[PDB]
Amino acid sequence: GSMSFIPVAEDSDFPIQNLPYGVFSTQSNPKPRIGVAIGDQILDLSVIKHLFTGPALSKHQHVFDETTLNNFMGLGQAAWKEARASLQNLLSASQARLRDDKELRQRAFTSQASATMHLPATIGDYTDFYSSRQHATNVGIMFRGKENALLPNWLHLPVGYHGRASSIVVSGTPIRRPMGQMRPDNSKPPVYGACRLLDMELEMAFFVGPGNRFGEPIPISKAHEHIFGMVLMNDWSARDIQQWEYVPLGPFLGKSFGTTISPWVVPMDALMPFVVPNPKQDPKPLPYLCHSQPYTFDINLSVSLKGEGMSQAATICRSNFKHMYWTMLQQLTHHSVNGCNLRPGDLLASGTISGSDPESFGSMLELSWKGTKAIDVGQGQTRTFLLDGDEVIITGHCQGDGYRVGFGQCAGKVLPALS
Amino acid sequence: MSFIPVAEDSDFPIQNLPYGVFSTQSNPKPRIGVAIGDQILDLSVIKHLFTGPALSKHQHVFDETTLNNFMGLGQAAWKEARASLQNLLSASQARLRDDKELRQRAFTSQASATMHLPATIGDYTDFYSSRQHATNVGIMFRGKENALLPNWLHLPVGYHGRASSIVVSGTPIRRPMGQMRPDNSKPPVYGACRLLDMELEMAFFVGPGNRFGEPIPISKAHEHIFGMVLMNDWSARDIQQWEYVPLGPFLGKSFGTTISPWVVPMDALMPFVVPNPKQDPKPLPYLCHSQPYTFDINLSVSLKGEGMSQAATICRSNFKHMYWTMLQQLTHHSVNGCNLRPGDLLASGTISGSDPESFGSMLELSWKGTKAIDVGQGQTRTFLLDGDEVIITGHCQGDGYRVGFGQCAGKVLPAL
Ligand SMILES: CP(=O)(O)CC(=O)CC(=O)O
Ligand SMILES: CP(=O)(O)CC(=O)CC(=O)O
Ligand SMILES: [Ca+2]
Ligand SMILES: [Ca+2]
Ligand SMILES: [Mg+2]
Ligand SMILES: [Mg+2]
Ligand code: NI
Repeated sequence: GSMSFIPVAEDSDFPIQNLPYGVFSTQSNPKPRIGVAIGDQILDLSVIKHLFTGPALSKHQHVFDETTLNNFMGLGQAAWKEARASLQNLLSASQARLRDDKELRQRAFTSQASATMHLPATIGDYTDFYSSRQHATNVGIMFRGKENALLPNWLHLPVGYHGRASSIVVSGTPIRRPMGQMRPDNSKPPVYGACRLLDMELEMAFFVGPGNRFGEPIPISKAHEHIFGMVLMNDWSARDIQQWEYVPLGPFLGKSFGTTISPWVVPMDALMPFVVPNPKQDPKPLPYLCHSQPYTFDINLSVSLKGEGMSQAATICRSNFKHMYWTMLQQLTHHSVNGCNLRPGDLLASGTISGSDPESFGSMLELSWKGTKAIDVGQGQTRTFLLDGDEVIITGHCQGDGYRVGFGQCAGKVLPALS
Repeated sequence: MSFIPVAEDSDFPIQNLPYGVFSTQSNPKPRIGVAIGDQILDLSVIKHLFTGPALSKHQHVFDETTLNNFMGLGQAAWKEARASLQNLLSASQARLRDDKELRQRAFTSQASATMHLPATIGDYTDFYSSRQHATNVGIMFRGKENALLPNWLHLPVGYHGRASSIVVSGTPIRRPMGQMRPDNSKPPVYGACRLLDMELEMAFFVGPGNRFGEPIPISKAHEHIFGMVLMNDWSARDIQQWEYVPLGPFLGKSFGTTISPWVVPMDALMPFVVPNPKQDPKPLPYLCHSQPYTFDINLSVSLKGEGMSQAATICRSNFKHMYWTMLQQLTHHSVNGCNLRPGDLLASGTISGSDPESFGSMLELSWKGTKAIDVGQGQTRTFLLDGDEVIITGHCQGDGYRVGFGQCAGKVLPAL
């Protein structure tokens, strides 16, 4: 292992092997600013930005003074690697520079318990993919039947859609049950009212680093240069609103009332120790989507649900990011193949993550099988879809020897509709 | 009228006064201007002339590089700005006319200015609200019996678009590469798209947001409509067709979407308002409004190929060919608590009337590449060729004046 001078519990999400980036403020100082999580502390990068003296960062220390991570994300991998090496040195148990500087160390650290986290970046565009084969198969079985499950394009390209950026909110933001239009009765006109089928969707998402120029694709051999790091995501959805609206132009108001992300962006370099070979694709993708670089990650994901009267949250999903059929390299490559310009801070989400076991299905649409099965949420309590007052928390971790790379929380509680 | 000379057929009389973001050779910083005649009035230079109650403590919005903060101030501020501008340009408040020093810094030629996007667009949405356009697509894709899908007459169908690839008029558009499936018995192929199209639309910018979780009631929707631009939603129909079921248009649209730079304020367009089209069935109460909010705006699309000496007009249409209003679109977009933000762009959908001369895309004008479009000088089109230039224009015709929209132009570059 590796150790910091900051005390780190063995099961901490935030050992020296992680070092995720986030935006926080405190009761002492309301300015949103950039920090790195270590143990139960935050290292304020605006305070220590003069210690980044290397070639990539010496002229660009102002990126650590910003209220968002966009400019640091836009600097690209030489800057990311330099920052990470600098932070691994400065936080090391055996390095005196920061460790023994009592006054600097005093103003550079703050407790995570005292901090308010904010969205880590200003997200210009958010895209949601559909890349978990079991998830898409489950939706197809439910909607179309066993024989017609996957549509003809699914095995040939990473299907995805443009999402709503404005309603991406940081963990802990309450989510109001949406009103909208639904058609519960096919023999009657649609109605207006509160959603009746409110759902969570277990996803992960990555932030884009340097963009590409308008009109210039990113070749798949270079896609890994544009992926900064990852967060957990809950794509909340209103299944009745979605079902009525989505043919033919896609999910819209069924998704755009709220999408939650966790605040700590785990850099790809922290996740590389947990990379595994990519799943075999058959049919083989077209050459522009073909890559040998391993880019599938062993990340254990868990979803809990706690009703408003419960004292214990129930774990309703245990899944893993390694199941996904299309990689992040393929998603990024496909997103830019037409010349579309990805920009720093854009967010590309995986799709709902389901494995083959029903215990690993990533939505309550799947876990309840379209409301036909009860989900056990603890002694004599069941769900099909979300109730008012329910809190959903997504967590994730990679497990090393004596350490984990964890993601903190992606939480939200459902508020009653305005009706 | 104004002390600035305005030619009779100008797009930009004192009745228009659209807002834009421009820069010059002398000053490369993007800044806010208003078009008048063939000049631009620089609002950063004259920001101290906005002395009324809504703007006197908020003059800094005119020093920004984008219109977002002025859009975000809301309608009292917009109305005061317009009245201030009209009084300055008529010389009823004569500071600008007679202060020669200020006047020489305040006005620059449109010809010498470079236009930029008018706002930083946080989210772009494209609707599907022209009935004849949706009907035509339905006929072509599904047959005449199943032209409209069951939801179309009940809600303003739309999808989230790509904000990053919205570009200002004049930007070259590269023909996109991507996946296509020309033969359904064989695997898809990768290559240059073959069915490159233009889509005639208009779009409006959002004013003040709504808070996350708080719908905008239809009664208040008119408070959030800042102003309008022309749009060409370029598309790759063969890429679109293969990708879009079931999650919607994606790479078929996102390689490029062009808007005109001059944002015509809604108060300029109010003289041209007409009754709303009768909706049957009547929409749910959350979508109902009595206020007229349908506009008589004449739209024209020209195409000019390589070698061709003059552009051919391939479409003449009107924004009154819309079934759902902008009020309904804005209200529907926020009914679920989605938070619209200042500078968001909500586009109408492709505009088609009943006359085939008014169909707003080459998918429709060529009827899925089965009919050749006459573009003059012996030449025909189904879809766009490399080197083709498409220019959209629009105007309202008043008595003795016109409110024009400028241009929404782009030329097709060969695939890379
Ligand atoms: C069909 P769906 O609701 O899963 C569409 C998506 O939102 C994509 C996904 O999460 O997998
Ligand atoms: C079917 P389509 O390509 O017209 C979908 C849209 O893009 C909406 C529209 O322009 O009307
Ligand atoms: Ca989703
Ligand atoms: Ca369109
Ligand atoms: Mg959502
Ligand atoms: Mg487009
Ligand atoms: Ni070791």
